[PDB]
Amino acid sequence: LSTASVLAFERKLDPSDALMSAGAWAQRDASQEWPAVTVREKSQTVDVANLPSDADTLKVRFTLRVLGGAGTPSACNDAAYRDKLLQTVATYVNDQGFAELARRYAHNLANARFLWRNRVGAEAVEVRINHIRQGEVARAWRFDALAIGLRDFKADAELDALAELIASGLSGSGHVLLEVVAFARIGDGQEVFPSQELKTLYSVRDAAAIHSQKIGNALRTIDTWYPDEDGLGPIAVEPYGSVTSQGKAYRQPKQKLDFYTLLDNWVLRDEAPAVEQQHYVIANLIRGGVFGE
Amino acid sequence: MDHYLDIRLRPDPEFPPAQLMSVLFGKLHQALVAQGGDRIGVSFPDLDESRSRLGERLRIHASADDLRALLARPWLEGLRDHLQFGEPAVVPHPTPYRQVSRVQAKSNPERLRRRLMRRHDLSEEEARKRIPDTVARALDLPFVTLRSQSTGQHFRLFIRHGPLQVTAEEGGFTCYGLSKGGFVPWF
Repeated sequence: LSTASVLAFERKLDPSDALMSAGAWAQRDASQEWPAVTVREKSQTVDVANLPSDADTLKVRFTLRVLGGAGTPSACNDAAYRDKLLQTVATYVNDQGFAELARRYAHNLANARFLWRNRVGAEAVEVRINHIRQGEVARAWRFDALAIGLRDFKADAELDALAELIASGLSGSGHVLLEVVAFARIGDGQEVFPSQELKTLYSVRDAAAIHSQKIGNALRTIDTWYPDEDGLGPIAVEPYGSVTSQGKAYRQPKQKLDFYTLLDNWVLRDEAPAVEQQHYVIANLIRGGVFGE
Repeated sequence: MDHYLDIRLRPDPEFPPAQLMSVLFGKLHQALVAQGGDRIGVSFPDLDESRSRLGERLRIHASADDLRALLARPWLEGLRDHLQFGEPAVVPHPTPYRQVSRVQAKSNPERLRRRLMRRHDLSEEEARKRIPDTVARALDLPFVTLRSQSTGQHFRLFIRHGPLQVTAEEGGFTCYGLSKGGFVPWF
């Protein structure tokens, strides 16, 4: 009848941190053991991240574990609100799978948005994707990131086969684990852009890295279902969808397109939004967070 | 002047005003800095000093061949997927006073000014009395940031241009080649 005061949603599509390492282009065959990128100083004391000057290619590697079971909250007070929420997702999943969502998730691995300030200014970016059922690779992939459009989404039989894998993970059909490896020609000794500590740089084994949540922000720019305008490209799926760099928000509570307003209609008030608007509702349950009163 | 150009940078997260798209506005002139080319007329067509940004598009004033086919340097990258792209056209047929672009106008002299204050065989107690800090004073130079070895984010800039002529011709060459005095496109 009403939302519970506690709604904690365990997130899905959990990324890791991304190690960075240099290396020469066309050395992708023996590209396993590279020297990484440290964090040095220059003088007034700042912390910069640069390649070794003999190399031209940044190597970025993280892992991604698709969990699935996106309907069940981890913490919920009332069971009748909990059950009908599970009934509402079961209405969604039976009508259509996670394929249209995951095909938009299948892009963000291919055209490497997780290269945030590293893709802009590059000239050749190649992303490896491997499915590892065991320690061995059970399924491999190979994708250009510049040919696949950063602002425009298009389908491919290689992408759709990869989309069905992430759809199989989100629907709970099995286990999906991914090894994303990104080679990018930036140039000799150039400035790569790691994540900015609150000013040092986030390094782990004295090897500069990107935050895990700063990668997961790049893996969820799926919301093209704006109130205002799709001309600026996709934006990360968030309740009260807002961009810090553009400064303005979208999806106001005065508008009837708010995620909380949609969820109260789509679950409590039994008022279904559009099918194009249903994809925005589910893609915040994969995000997770404290919802409810 | 002879062939005025434009470059549209589309809106996105990575091109906001913080450091992914702030610093690529007065220091990203690699076509006049590193990528190849030194003899163009800098004329930004978005000279609006209210927001402190003297250029909105990638406005460049070149010749007819330099705008049609002689402007293929690496100073126009990033607009393949992270923005839009432009092309060349004709020069200003009317009298446009677009003699203002990214040029060598800026007031950051405090980066190395101790030799003009206290590095003249004296001590360091004259860094503002003998030679003051009046040139190393940041002001309202309407111009996009720079991404050199002065900060991890963007920086300050300025517009080293002035008036523009009435005919079609590339003006004078400043540090940025800002084509001031030549009748470039007004906007």
